[PDB]
Amino acid sequence: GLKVVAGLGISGVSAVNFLHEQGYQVAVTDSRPTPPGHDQIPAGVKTSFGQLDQELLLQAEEIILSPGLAPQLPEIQAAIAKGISVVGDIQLLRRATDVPIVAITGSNAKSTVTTLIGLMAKDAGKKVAVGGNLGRPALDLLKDQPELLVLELSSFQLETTSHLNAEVAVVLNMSEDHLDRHGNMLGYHQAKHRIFQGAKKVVFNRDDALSRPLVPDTTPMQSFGLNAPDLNQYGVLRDADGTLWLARGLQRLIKSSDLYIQGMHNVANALACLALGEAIGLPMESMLETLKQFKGLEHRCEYVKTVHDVRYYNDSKGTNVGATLAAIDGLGAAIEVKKGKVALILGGQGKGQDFGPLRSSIEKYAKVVVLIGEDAPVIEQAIQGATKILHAATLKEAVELCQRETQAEDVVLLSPACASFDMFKSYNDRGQQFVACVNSLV
Ligand SMILES: Nc1ncnc2c1ncn2[C@@H]1O[C@H](COP(=O)(O)OP(=O)(O)O)[C@@H](O)[C@H]1O
Ligand SMILES: [Ca+2]
Ligand SMILES: [Cl-]
Ligand SMILES: [Mg+2]
Repeated sequence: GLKVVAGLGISGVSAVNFLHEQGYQVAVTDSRPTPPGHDQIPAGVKTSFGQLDQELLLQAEEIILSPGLAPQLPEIQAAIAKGISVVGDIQLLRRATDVPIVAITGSNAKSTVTTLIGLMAKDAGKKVAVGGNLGRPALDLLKDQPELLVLELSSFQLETTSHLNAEVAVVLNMSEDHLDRHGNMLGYHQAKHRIFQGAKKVVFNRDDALSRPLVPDTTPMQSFGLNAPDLNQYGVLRDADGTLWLARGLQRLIKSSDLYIQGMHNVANALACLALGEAIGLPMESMLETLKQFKGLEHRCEYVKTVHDVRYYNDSKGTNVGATLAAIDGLGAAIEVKKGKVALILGGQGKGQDFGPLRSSIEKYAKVVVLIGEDAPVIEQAIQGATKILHAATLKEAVELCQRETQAEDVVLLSPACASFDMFKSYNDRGQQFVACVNSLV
């Protein structure tokens, strides 16, 4: 019947155009007055902008809900109570193609892992299409007739997805995020674990209790973790002298020091990609060549510059406590033998997070924390006593204070554990500004 797209934006434009091409009657509604993508819709599509049209939504045979709109909205609740199907664009993609899907979610590392396994598949000779994130709408991936899809899927997208029937699926990790929408970790975990509906194979993280799914006994499962792996699992092996290798069972695969991506969380990301690749048949020799060359993504605990024998790291995309914990632990362990310590810049919009999990790593590895942003007082209350705490009113002042506090073999880390919008346009803006500050140090 009538398909009603609820919420425009990039994915909403993708859904309207896809449904129109396939010969459906499509209407669209959005609360914003003139929504992004107004100029990108075909004329003749009925549009009800300015108000989320409750009457139009109740006229629908099916509603295609933007991931930016909660199913809990009262207008959407009224439709669900009438029995109207509410799905997202990922559901449209699933119906449109039979090709194998590699499905990836998790609180952190989704884009890093999605990019890497996509590169592993491409380098191995697969006609792969990679997307699902903002700006890579999943329906547009059908255009080039790929033989394989690699989808980065958010908890919001998974909430409205059923019977994904992935060739292989993974929840990489979970930590506190997106509770403004999901309410609590219960709702959040349930949303992500929809990625396993009909999954043909499962990869899971041995070291994260919220990764392993409940699936039928016939469903093959393979795990990764940061310990010596069991037979046919992924993990780490240490030589007698301590040298760390990525490994599968008893076989050593590649030294972690031979990767460009650093820190045990990136070792785990690489191992997850090897397991995803094994599930779709990629040869190990090819996967390791891809892995050796992979540089990691911008603003993901990224090396910027060395100034006076102190290395500076941009982790502006560390927008939650779990990401920042990984950054502190990774740099702290890396410099421990040379007796270096971390000077950490923390703060911004804290989103009501529990900052307690940072205390032990700050106490172990940090010589100073410089607090910025609107939730600096709440964060200070949580980390008081763990190490020396300073305040700065601007990012530039924070970088200068960290420079003053550090000596050769220390590192300076911007890993805010917070959203950026109280002082910046985006985490990208915050990271670019950090790089500019570092480049202006003398
Ligand atoms: N396995 C991991 N566990 C925790 N934090 C991680 C992990 N991998 C990367 N991070 C950090 O998480 C943040 C987001 O990384 P990213 O790959 O962009 O994730 P996503 O696409 O899920 O947002 C960055 O601060 C990055 O350094
Ligand atoms: Ca992402
Ligand atoms: Cl942000
Ligand atoms: Mg997220």
